[PDB]
Amino acid sequence: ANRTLIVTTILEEPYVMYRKSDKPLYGNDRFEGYCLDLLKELSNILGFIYDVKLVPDGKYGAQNDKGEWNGMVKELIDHRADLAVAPLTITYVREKVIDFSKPFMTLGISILYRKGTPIDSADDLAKQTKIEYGAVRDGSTMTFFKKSKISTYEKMWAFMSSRQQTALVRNSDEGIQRVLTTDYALLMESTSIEYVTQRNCNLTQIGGLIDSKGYGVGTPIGSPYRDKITIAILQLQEEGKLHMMKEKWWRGNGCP
Ligand SMILES: N[C@@H](CCC(=O)O)C(=O)O
Repeated sequence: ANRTLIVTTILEEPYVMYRKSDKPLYGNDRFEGYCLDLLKELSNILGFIYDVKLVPDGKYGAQNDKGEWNGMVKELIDHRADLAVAPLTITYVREKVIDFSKPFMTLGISILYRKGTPIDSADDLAKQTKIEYGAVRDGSTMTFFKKSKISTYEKMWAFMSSRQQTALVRNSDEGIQRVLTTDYALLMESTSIEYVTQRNCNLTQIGGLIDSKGYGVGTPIGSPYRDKITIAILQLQEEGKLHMMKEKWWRGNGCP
């Protein structure tokens, strides 16, 4: 039998979530969401079973001062996992160190805040001094600001970096709590904003999308699965299955 593939992933609504049950769940049965459905589809097409393992450090992945990576990216580089099936953003810096599939979903960074302010854009947000802002530590939004040569974004990075202890949150859930409970705006991917703002009517997107990019399945460089995965993703795309999966996990339809 084909060796069981090790899948690195991360908890993120509605991509990967704990299933609610009144009875014990083990292994993969503990999880549900868009990425679990994607895995079910991909594994059918490619002919494997798999073992879902949450990334031990709970990070997506970024490189430090010394050039060392962490998170799911590190798991792939170190061949601790065969695949990363998660909302893993396809970026230039990452693509140099792992092999991504073609994208299964598109998105862009935008702003999540409460309602009622005159802040209408990143420019507004960077200029004002009332509201703090940041991003998930060691994810692609953080790295976007870190690498930016756009003046407003350079300022925003200097600010986030200066206030890193507080401004850079552990995960999206903690960032949402910080938005709700303090004067803080979260720089968050638009698909995640879409999800949360249709469920919590106290939240809103501010401004438009600041960039445009995709989520892809990650594999270690040289993986024999990456191209097979790309082909499977395109099949699912063309068959309308990716669209259906998005409708299943995002619907409805929740706030004015
Ligand atoms: N999808 C991002 C994590 C979320 C974010 O950075 O806003 C990543 O792959 O690193």
